[PDB]
Amino acid sequence: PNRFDRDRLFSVVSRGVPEELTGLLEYLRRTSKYLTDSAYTEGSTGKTCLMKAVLNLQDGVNACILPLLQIDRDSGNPQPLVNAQCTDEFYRGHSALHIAIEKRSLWCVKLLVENGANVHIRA
Repeated sequence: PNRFDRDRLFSVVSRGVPEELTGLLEYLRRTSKYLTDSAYTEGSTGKTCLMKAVLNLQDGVNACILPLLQIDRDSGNPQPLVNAQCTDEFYRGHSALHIAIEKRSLWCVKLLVENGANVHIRA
């Protein structure tokens, strides 16, 4: 259960179950590797865990988002996983807050802005 990778975490945040998020703390604190690193993001576009979480929402709920935010800012880079956007030429600049606005969900917009989110982000 200690072994962690992109596919497991993406599936977990897709389902939307917070009970499976336990364990990331120890793995990240033992590898001293931030989730914002290119390793945990898709190499082609640059999609991160939040984008995967928001693109699939069950009648406007995703309970994994908030715990993901705490495990973000508890140990993160000076721009913790909320100021990071896509890197491909086609979706360059596109951040998670743009997804939140596009999905017409004000709750996740509040969650993203209340934990720090650049409201400019020129896509």
